[PDB]
Amino acid sequence: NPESADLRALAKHLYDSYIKSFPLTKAKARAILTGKTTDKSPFVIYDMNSLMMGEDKIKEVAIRIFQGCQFRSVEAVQEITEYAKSIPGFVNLDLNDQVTLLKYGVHEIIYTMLASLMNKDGVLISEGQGFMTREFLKSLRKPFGDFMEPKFEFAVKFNALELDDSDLAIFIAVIILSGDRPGLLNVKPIEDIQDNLLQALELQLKLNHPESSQLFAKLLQKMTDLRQIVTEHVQLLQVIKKTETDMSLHPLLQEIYKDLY
Amino acid sequence: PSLLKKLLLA
Ligand SMILES: C/C(=C1/c2ccc(Cc3c(C4CC4)nc4c(Cl)cccn34)cc2COc2cc(F)ccc21)c1noc(=O)[nH]1
Repeated sequence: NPESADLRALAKHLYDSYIKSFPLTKAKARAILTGKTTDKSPFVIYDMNSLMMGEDKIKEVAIRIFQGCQFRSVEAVQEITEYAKSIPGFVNLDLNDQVTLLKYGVHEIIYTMLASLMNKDGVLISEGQGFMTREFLKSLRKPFGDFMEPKFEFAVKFNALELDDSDLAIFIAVIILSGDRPGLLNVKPIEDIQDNLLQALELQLKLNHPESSQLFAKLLQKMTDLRQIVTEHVQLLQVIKKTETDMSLHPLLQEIYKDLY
Repeated sequence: PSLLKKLLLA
């Protein structure tokens, strides 16, 4: 169709902006995860002894570990915000609608990019200098022990789709421009940008994955999977905040979490 | 006082 060339231009623009916004790309995470790097190997946290061992690079241990994730999530919100501002039309949206889209979208993007840092054995932590084993995460007291298992299963399935950074840039842009987020004031312009991003994604996958049958449909289904993951994420902070009252929360996270209560 | 707004406007 007449828009196909412009859809490749938009695809390239989002890929360039993604490289600009996200230091730790899938390509870098896979290189680290397969020792195809001249970086130093990452430290491996697999037990209580090895976590203390690696203390220098991060109450009750399970809480300290999950509280520790706040620094990475604050950096990720900043990166995602920079990326969102590069999406054509985004900065012209109602500023309150831009806040809403970031508030309801960031965790879905964090779990998406986390899949890039995961294999069936464990997850890259501390900007890629640490590897924390699935097994070690499985061993934390309930409910923490059960929490990451379904995240690892999502990742293995997501990673089996063999998406690259070019694919992911457009996928993430589609998720940001979700017109069904609670409290959006003007949904039409958001769905108009999303519709064009979906056309750009559909064409990206057809050209970049020509033998990957229904890859577009499978990717839309992953966006559904990511919303369930975020519901479970929020349900855990909710459960622990019933017993642990004095818990620290970075102001920026306080804003993202407000009203999900 | 929105921290997301401050990030959005920078
Ligand atoms: C405040 C908080 C979490 C927090 C921190 C991490 C996680 C799950 C998680 C992630 C997600 C991609 C953010 N990534 C990891 C890793 Cl790499 C290891 C262990 C757990 N992880 C979930 C949660 C939600 O539940 C909590 C429960 C607590 F008792 C204490 C803290 C938390 C948080 N940190 O970053 C967030 O986005 N939320």
